[PDB]
Amino acid sequence: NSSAAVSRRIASKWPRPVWHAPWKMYRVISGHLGWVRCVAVDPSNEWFATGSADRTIKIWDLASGQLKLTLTGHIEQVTGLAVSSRHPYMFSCGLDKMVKCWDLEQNKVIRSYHGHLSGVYSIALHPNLDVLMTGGRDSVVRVWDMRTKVQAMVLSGHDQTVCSLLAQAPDPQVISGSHDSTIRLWDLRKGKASAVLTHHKKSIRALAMHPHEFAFASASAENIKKWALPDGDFLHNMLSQQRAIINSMAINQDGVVATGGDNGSLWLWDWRSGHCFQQDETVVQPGSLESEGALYDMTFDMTGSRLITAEGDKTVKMWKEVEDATPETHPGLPFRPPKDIKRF
RNA sequence: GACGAGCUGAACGCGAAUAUCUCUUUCGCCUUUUACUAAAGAGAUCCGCGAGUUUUGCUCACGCAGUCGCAUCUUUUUGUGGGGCU
Repeated sequence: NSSAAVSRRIASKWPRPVWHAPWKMYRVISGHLGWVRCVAVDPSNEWFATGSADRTIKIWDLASGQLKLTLTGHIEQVTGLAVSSRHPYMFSCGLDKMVKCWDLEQNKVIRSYHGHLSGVYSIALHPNLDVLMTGGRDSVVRVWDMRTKVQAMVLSGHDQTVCSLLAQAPDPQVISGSHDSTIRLWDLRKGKASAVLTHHKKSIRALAMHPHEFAFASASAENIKKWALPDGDFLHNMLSQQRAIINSMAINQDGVVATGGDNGSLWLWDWRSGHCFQQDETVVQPGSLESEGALYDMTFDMTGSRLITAEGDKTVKMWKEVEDATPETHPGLPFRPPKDIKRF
């Protein structure tokens, strides 16, 4: 219609925020010797893996936070981690240009996916095919046969580092976000972008799918946008700006969107209304700089009740819902609908 | 109530012969990398191999044919007969 017309529609009909209980940080785990950069939860929900700048992958007990195992095989930072839901496999990528399949029955690297020309930044397992997708500084999403280690496909078109990656079973089966400020939705059968989304002004460092809805969120240093699938229809911006580079985004089944800032902020938003009900800043562990405070990864556990964050003060932090909270004792940041008339 | 030697196909399967490679680690050579050592594992490959009908190539061969739609003395096929009562 217009920006004015749509702004009046928006003042009338914006979905109100669903009340979400606040989250509190209940656990710091020290022990990585570099920035914790990636997290991944195992589908059983009993351990998580964190990769680091100290080049290791640590396996942690999800309920005690206990170091179960350290895995060394990367030469540089571990930048991405993906635990398979269908295979007893963990996948890691790293700044060493290397993608590794870890056999979790051996605790050993059994396959290596060779071919990234620069450091690898993002990883994604196809949820239904035995295929993995990695993006890196060579601006390219490399699509790998899990079994034969073969590079089945190269998704070309981005211009800078592919920083975020999504994989789903419906079309578009790969979503990438890049430092070139675009999101490509890919047709995995054709090897071609099915859509290029140019609404972001900064680089898209975080993508997240909605667990249940056909929609994803992308996050920049400037906005978190929400997009409808298959075609990547812009739904909306979050109703506030985390004034931070967002490194990580996780979405819950309750629709809690967690976004984690390069400055160590953690904002919790209502998916579906776009409204942030919580805003936190990290505390950095003793010794750290407060410059060294970013929030590089976050995942929810499989139930959605825990959020594990991988931080630049080299900690894993764990957050649980203060779910003994009720919309009366704990509403959080309160909502004013987007009443403005603005230009879009 | 009944008949193969040799080749390529079979699609399924590893008597006693065993070499190479890859990966993840440790160990030893030790300036580095190859090229190596010897331990732990996890994976491949090579060179070969057995049976089923597929026949190609016999240079062998066939049909009143080997087989068809237990044979009289006490224990078995040489029965103990005949009558008649409720």
